[PDB]
Amino acid sequence: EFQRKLYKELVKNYNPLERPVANDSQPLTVYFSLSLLQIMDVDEKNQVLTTNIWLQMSWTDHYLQWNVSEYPGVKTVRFPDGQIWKPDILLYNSADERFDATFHTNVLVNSSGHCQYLPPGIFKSSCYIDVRWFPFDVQHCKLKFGSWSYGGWSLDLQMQEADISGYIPNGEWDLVGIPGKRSERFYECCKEPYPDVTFTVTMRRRT
Amino acid sequence: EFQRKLYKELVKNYNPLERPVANDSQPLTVYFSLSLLQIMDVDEKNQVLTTNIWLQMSWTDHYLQWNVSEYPGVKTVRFPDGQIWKPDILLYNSADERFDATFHTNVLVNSSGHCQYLPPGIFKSSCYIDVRWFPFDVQHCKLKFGSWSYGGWSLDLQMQEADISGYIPNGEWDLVGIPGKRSERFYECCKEPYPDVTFTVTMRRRT
Amino acid sequence: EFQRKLYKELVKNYNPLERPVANDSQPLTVYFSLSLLQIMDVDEKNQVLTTNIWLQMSWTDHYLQWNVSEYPGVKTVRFPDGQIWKPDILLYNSADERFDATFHTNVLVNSSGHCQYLPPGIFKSSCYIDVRWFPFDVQHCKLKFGSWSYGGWSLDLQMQEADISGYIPNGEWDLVGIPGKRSERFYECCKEPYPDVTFTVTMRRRT
Amino acid sequence: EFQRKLYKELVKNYNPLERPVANDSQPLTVYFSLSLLQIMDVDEKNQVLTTNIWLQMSWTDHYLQWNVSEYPGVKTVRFPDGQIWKPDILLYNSADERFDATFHTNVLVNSSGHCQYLPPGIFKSSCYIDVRWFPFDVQHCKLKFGSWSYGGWSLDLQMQEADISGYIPNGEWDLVGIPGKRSERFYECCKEPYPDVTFTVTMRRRT
Amino acid sequence: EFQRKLYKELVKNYNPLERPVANDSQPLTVYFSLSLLQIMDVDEKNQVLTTNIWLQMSWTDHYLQWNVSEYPGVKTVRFPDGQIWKPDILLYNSADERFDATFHTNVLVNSSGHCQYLPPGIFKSSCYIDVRWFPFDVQHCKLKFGSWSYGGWSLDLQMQEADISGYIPNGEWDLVGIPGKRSERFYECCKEPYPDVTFTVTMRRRT
Amino acid sequence: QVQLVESGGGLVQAGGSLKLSCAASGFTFAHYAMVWFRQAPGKEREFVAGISWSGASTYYASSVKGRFTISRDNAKNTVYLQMNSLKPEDTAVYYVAAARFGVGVDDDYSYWGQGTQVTV
Amino acid sequence: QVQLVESGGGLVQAGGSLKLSCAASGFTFAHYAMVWFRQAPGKEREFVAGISWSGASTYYASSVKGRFTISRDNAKNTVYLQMNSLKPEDTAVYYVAAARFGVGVDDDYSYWGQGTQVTV
Amino acid sequence: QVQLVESGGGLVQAGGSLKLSCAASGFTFAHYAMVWFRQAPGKEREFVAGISWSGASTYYASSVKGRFTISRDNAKNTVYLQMNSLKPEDTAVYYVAAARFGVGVDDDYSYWGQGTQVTV
Amino acid sequence: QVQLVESGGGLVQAGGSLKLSCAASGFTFAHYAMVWFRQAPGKEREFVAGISWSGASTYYASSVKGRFTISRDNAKNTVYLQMNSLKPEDTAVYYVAAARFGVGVDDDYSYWGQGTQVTV
Amino acid sequence: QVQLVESGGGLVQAGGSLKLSCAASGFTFAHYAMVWFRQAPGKEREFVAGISWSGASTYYASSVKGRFTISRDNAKNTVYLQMNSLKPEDTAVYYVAAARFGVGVDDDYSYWGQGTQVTV
Ligand SMILES: *[C@@H]1O[C@H](CO)[C@@H](O[C@@H]2O[C@H](CO)[C@@H](O)[C@H](O)[C@H]2NC(C)=O)[C@H](O)[C@H]1NC(C)=O
Ligand SMILES: *[C@@H]1O[C@H](CO)[C@@H](O[C@@H]2O[C@H](CO)[C@@H](O)[C@H](O)[C@H]2NC(C)=O)[C@H](O)[C@H]1NC(C)=O
Ligand SMILES: *[C@@H]1O[C@H](CO)[C@@H](O[C@@H]2O[C@H](CO)[C@@H](O)[C@H](O)[C@H]2NC(C)=O)[C@H](O)[C@H]1NC(C)=O
Ligand SMILES: *[C@@H]1O[C@H](CO)[C@@H](O[C@@H]2O[C@H](CO)[C@@H](O)[C@H](O)[C@H]2NC(C)=O)[C@H](O)[C@H]1NC(C)=O
Ligand SMILES: *[C@@H]1O[C@H](CO)[C@@H](O[C@@H]2O[C@H](CO)[C@@H](O)[C@H](O)[C@H]2NC(C)=O)[C@H](O)[C@H]1NC(C)=O
Ligand SMILES: *[C@@H]1O[C@H](CO)[C@@H](O)[C@H](O)[C@H]1NC(C)=O
Ligand SMILES: *[C@@H]1O[C@H](CO)[C@@H](O)[C@H](O)[C@H]1NC(C)=O
Ligand SMILES: *[C@@H]1O[C@H](CO)[C@@H](O)[C@H](O)[C@H]1NC(C)=O
Ligand SMILES: *[C@@H]1O[C@H](CO)[C@@H](O)[C@H](O)[C@H]1NC(C)=O
Ligand SMILES: *[C@@H]1O[C@H](CO)[C@@H](O)[C@H](O)[C@H]1NC(C)=O
Ligand SMILES: *[C@@H]1O[C@H](CO)[C@@H](O)[C@H](O)[C@H]1NC(C)=O
Ligand SMILES: *[C@@H]1O[C@H](CO)[C@@H](O)[C@H](O)[C@H]1NC(C)=O
Ligand SMILES: *[C@@H]1O[C@H](CO)[C@@H](O)[C@H](O)[C@H]1NC(C)=O
Ligand SMILES: *[C@@H]1O[C@H](CO)[C@@H](O)[C@H](O)[C@H]1NC(C)=O
Ligand SMILES: *[C@@H]1O[C@H](CO)[C@@H](O)[C@H](O)[C@H]1NC(C)=O
Repeated sequence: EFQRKLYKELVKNYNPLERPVANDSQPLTVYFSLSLLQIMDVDEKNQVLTTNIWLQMSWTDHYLQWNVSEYPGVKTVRFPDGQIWKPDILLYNSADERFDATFHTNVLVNSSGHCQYLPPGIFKSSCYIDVRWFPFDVQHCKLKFGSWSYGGWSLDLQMQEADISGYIPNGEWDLVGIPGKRSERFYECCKEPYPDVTFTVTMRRRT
Repeated sequence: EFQRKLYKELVKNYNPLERPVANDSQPLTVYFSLSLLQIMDVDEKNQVLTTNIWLQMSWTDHYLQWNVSEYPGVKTVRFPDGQIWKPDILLYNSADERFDATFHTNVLVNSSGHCQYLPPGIFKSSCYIDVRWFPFDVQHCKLKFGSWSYGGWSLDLQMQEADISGYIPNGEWDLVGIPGKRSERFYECCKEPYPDVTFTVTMRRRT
Repeated sequence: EFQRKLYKELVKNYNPLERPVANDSQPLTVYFSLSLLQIMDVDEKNQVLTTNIWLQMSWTDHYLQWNVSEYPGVKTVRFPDGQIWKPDILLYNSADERFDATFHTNVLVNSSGHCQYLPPGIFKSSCYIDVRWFPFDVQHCKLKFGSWSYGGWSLDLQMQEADISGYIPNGEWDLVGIPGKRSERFYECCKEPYPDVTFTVTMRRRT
Repeated sequence: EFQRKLYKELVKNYNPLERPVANDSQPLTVYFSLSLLQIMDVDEKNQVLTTNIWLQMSWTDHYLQWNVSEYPGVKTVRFPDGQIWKPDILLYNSADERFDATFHTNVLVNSSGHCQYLPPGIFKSSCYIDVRWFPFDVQHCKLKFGSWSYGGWSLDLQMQEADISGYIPNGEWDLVGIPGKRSERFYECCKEPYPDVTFTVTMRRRT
Repeated sequence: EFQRKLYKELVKNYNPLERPVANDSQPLTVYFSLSLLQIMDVDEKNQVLTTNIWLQMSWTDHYLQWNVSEYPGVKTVRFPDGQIWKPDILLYNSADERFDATFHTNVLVNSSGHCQYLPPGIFKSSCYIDVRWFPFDVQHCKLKFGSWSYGGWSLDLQMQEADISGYIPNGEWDLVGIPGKRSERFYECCKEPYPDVTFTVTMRRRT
Repeated sequence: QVQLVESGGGLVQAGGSLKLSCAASGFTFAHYAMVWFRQAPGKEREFVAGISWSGASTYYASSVKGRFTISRDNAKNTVYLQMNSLKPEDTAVYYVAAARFGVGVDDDYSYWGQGTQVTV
Repeated sequence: QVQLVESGGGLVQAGGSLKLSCAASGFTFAHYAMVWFRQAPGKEREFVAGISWSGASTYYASSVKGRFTISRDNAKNTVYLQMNSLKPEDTAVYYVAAARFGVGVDDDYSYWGQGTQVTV
Repeated sequence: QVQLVESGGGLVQAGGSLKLSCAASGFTFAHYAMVWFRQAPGKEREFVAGISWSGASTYYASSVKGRFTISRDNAKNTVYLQMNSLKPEDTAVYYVAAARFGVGVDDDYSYWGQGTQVTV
Repeated sequence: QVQLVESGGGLVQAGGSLKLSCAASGFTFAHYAMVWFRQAPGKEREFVAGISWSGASTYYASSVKGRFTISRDNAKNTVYLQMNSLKPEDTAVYYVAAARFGVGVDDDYSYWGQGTQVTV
Repeated sequence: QVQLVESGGGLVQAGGSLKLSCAASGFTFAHYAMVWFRQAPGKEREFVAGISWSGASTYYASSVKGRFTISRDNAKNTVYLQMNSLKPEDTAVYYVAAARFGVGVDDDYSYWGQGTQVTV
């Protein structure tokens, strides 16, 4: 059938190791945004923050385009981990023993090649805990995400506002907010930018 | 022998990535129902519910049909994980560090192509704990299951009543019940339904 | 050499997914027996029993027969997990987060095709704990084993008496015994038996 | 180059499942010795001993020989787990949930085919704890190692004295010693020996 | 495209098991340096140090060179674990149950074949804890890194100063420093050096 | 008793018409995509026509599209190749292959027929 | 000393009968599915007949079904091909292949015979 | 209805010029690298020319570089092979292969054309 | 400098005897199973004889067993094929293949010889 | 623009000498092992000579060792085959293959040349 034909054809000449760009001299734009579900633990002895987060990475695979007319009924396609290229966006300041709490789900691609990736995870992040206004302390825990091996001009990481629509309130900490900021950091050797997205969760101790 | 012939033939042209539907423009009906075995833990600080659950997903693989007369003695077949298509039904509000507590068992297919999947698991789910009627509190913990990447018109998720015939009573919580409800949620971009099944376990604190 | 020839030949036409029976209309007899090594933990809040158990499953692979004269010096052969068919015997009432505490060792096959499988494991099983004769209570913890997807007429599960020759006494519980019983359970749709083996460990609280 | 040629040639006709012996009717000699690094935990409620141990298994692969003159500069070769045959030496009385705490490192083979295997591990072993001379008790914890599926006449397990040169003293237990003993155990059916090596760590409680 | 061509060509004749040296009789120089992020735990009963460390290993793959002019826009390439040769640099005195806390990230190679490897990890290392100046004790915890199977003349391990620019201060221990030292150890059988790099973290108890 | 029997071959002049018919037995005809291959005497086999298992997709070789028409009848377990305006290079043994639930172009075939010789 | 010796070939006229017999030695005959392949002089090998290791399944090529009959005798370690009404295209060297516990159609063969020439 | 129709073949003398043109249909032409293969009568197929899917990379066989020029026109879905100074060994059926987003030299082709005979 | 030099070929009458000898160099002869293949002029290569690396297992083709005898001498690094009662179909170029620690029948060969022509 | 141009072929008498030379372009010559293959008219390709990418390992076929000498010059990107005492079976088209960092005997080749005909 048409889905079988499309699945056979889409992997004809496909290397998961290669960035899915038409031109190799321009970056692939990857839109990143997290969804906070609940703050599970705020460890104060070991400066670690444990949260439930659904990542959302959207990019464009130039190699996963097809004609809906030529493939009637098949307007979307799913690819497991390791069969297509995915951004190596990781939490830099992660204190998890495996360092990658994401559950690798399938990547969803539609007819234009737009790939959506929604990894859920229980993220343990390094957060300096300041306890000197103990009964009324406000803490800014930074969740710093970026490509491990790609820099600018190859993987252009763009930011989208995090949504707290599915947030579950905590019995000890009140979520003042979670604003995100995109920053660019530079080596001395090259003028190559290195983008990153930091979501700074602001919490207040509940009294 | 006939079982060897059938196993060789069933995977002649088979892509596990493809939805096993005869027509790609109509959904595959997947019947979902859980079996509660015991409520192991109700964590109140971290709003997490730990339960023993046997999932049951039944669908129809159009590609796994055969003639019992042509294959005498072989009226059933088993396929491990990763060799045939399986629904991506996951617990959305799961607080497990791996996010998928299911143990991937073999899928059982009979002569008409009907596939049965029974994953056991120790599910850690996010449940808001209300403690204000503490000595006589009744809590409604929701177990929300759905396809991670398939929506309506592709994977029609239908509900079957959960059975508590194998339930093991808990020493702290009394199982008032576990009714299930099928809901449909809609995006703004499309009229595409997204089904889900929520089993709301109702528990009473034992005094 | 002869071992190399035998290993190359034994996997000529072999499907691990297929039941190793000469005739597909009669069951394969699998002999099951456990060996208790020590009772590690008896959890009373979470009704879970933790024990060290060496399973022993013996069956006959019709496809792994060879001539000792034609293969001098090679009277036995080892196959890792996933290369030959193994019974899907699991602990039904297991409370382990992975649900399968067995360590998949190699299967040993001799010249007649007799396969021996000895998985060690630290089994966490669901056991209702009755505490009303607390200082002198005797508890019957059931370890229920069976094929996950095979029933009768396909996988005839037979029982052998468990041995406690390697048992290590516990400092809190005295092993009164561990008798096994083979039971058959029936669906309403078919007259197909479903065998299972329940080993009921009987323990007394040590005073 | 010569290393590339040697790596390509060494796996020409190689089955990891086959014992690397020139003659199949005589055993392969495997020399076993452990290195104690530190005693991490002595659990008294659950009769379990936790230690840091580096195993050392040395054997001879008849199939991994080459000419140093024909391969200049290449006098050694490394093979990962699963690509060449390794002895199935396991700790019989292990109380670890995975039952195999060894980290599978690469096997080192030199020009004569001599294979060295050094798996590090944090071994949890079953040890009966006798507490009746509590302030001055000396305990003999046995670490019993043997081939899981090979017996005598196939895998001749020989013992080498354990070294405590890298031992880290414990703050609660004093290492009186760790002598090893090679024992042979016999079935009733056959006269086939089954060798094993037991290292009996002798510890004294520190007062 | 050019990236696709380069990825196809780079693995034409490539064995990950082979040391990427032009001449097999001279060593490959591997530069090693760690980055301390935070000291998470100093266990005193079990003499174990838990730290967050980003390793950095740099070497030269002679087989991963290409012409930037012949491959416009492709000046860098990423290879996952298991597809190209990587140094087997491990923490010798590691007390982790898996013995390897590194998260295997992609290796980055540029046009000259220079390979960079940055494994993050939560390292549990064996450190003798001296408690006799308890309120004012300074402790020297050694992190000993080396090639598990390669020695000198094959893998020349060189040291680079560790950086503490990303260090997160601990609430109980003050990082006096972390100097590194490269040592060479010799067997009696051969004059073959065995290099290792020991980073001795110096910490003071905070009062 | 899986069998694919082809019939309708023979001698034709150029610009003629021939209706090749292949009958299938021993297997579920509706579950298999049915394709036509040809073998010219001293050359290799090549795809001519193919119909999907559902019959909703027909694929023809570029050398033959417009002239040949593949069809299937599941009631009679038959595959038809209606050839119009044959040409001298349309001279070969035509035989039918069956692929389990195949798309109709690139598939792993399970059953092969004997074949009928047609000459132009 | 695995050996498959074929016999019974020779010259026959059209519409004749020939009983080809292959004797096996050096291996367990009852554990192997035994099939007949043919090699025409300037063509490729092709399947003619096949019997399962248990002898309960016989598979014939569409070009030969009804005319050829494969059988096996485990007591004498023999495979028989009884051919009736031979035809000019039934002219080839016929040789026997053995597959370990094979089904009889699609199998990985381990032992091959020499072959006997039959001409029609 | 994937189709690759070649045209422009025929008889030429040595040191001549021929413009072969292949029209594509049924698939996204701009998404496929388009290459030219040749089949001499009693030899095997061999690569002659190839253009990448983006059209920014052209690869020619060593036997033909400088004389043949591959080009593509995505507006008309056409692949052109401009041959100058043909030579007696440039006598074969030339046919076009398409590879999904191929580089242009080593690719897994999906669609094949019929071919045009050129003789020198 | 791996080399396998065959010698002893030539012209023989039917029912004769020939001792083919192959000398090996450049590799450990005792570590390799040494087999004899033949190439008839217009057919494919086929196995004739084979000896294991240890020399304790000899495997002959069914067409040649009883007449041909393979042997090896590790001291001289030589493989011998003693052929008795040759027959017209024993006319081919005989060449020797070496497989690392091979069993002697089904192995992945590493080194190939040139070959000597024998005619009956 | 990867190109391997062979030259130096032609007609020679038996017991002669010929220096075949292949020039490489479009790729790093020092990174590739360069080998010589031959194609006799009605036979298959076979290895003749090979030099490693570093030039420190030369491998010759048993039929040609002692007579042929492979060499490489990285400054001129050239591979030389010096043939002495040619023989009638040394009549074929000789063409050069390149393998990325290949050993020189068993490698996956990336680039192939056109070839020069030599006749003895
Ligand atoms: C496939 O998905 C893409 C992305 O969702 C749709 O294209 C537009 O993409 C931009 C961002 O890349 C969005 O802001 C637009 O809202 C998208 N347009 C929509 C949703 O109409 C595209 O439409 C989707 N469908 C097809 C057939 O390509
Ligand atoms: C194979 O399994 C199916 C499903 O269990 C059986 O078909 C019916 O399926 C519906 C739901 O899809 C059930 O409600 C019916 O009870 C099933 N009929 C039965 C159980 O008789 C089917 O009968 C089974 N057997 C075969 C040979 O197809
Ligand atoms: C191979 O193993 C089998 C099973 O252990 C042996 O056959 C008999 O099997 C039955 C149960 O299936 C046992 O009760 C008998 O004790 C076994 N006979 C023995 C151990 O002599 C068989 O003998 C073993 N050896 C061979 C060569 O087949
Ligand atoms: C390769 O390793 C082996 C084993 O280490 C060396 O051979 C001897 O092996 C015995 C035990 O099998 C040791 O007791 C000897 O000390 C070893 N001889 C030595 C170390 O000289 C062998 O020498 C090593 N080298 C080669 C080229 O084979
Ligand atoms: C590729 O990376 C290497 C290594 O970073 C660069 O080569 C030099 O390598 C040495 C150490 O091996 C460094 O100390 C130098 O700073 C590097 N030179 C630089 C960074 O200019 C090389 O330049 C990089 N780029 C290319 C095209 O090879
Ligand atoms: C790719 O981008 C470069 C620079 O932006 C440009 O010069 C080139 O024409 C583009 N297209 C290619 C290389 O096909
Ligand atoms: C393929 O897509 C193009 C435009 O996207 C459209 O014109 C064409 O009709 C489609 N193919 C078919 C077979 O309809
Ligand atoms: C599939 O479904 C569509 C819409 O329901 C229908 O038009 C079509 O005929 C069906 N069958 C096919 C595409 O073979
Ligand atoms: C296959 O099934 C059909 C109907 O399901 C039946 O009529 C036929 O007899 C079966 N095949 C055989 C060989 O019996
Ligand atoms: C298999 O068993 C069935 C029923 O017991 C019997 O009829 C048949 O003859 C047996 N043998 C076969 C199918 O080869
Ligand atoms: C194979 O086994 C049979 C009986 O089991 C025996 O008679 C025969 O001798 C054996 N084969 C050989 C070569 O000895
Ligand atoms: C192997 O050992 C057996 C018994 O020790 C002996 O009879 C035989 O000759 C040895 N060599 C072989 C089988 O090649
Ligand atoms: C191979 O080893 C043997 C002895 O081990 C030696 O005589 C010979 O010279 C070596 N090969 C080469 C090419 O040097
Ligand atoms: C490799 O190094 C050795 C020793 O330094 C030298 O003799 C040799 O020429 C070098 N090159 C090779 C082996 O190609
Ligand atoms: C390849 O690199 C060399 C030097 O590194 C350069 O001269 C040459 O121009 C490059 N190739 C191309 C096609 O530019």
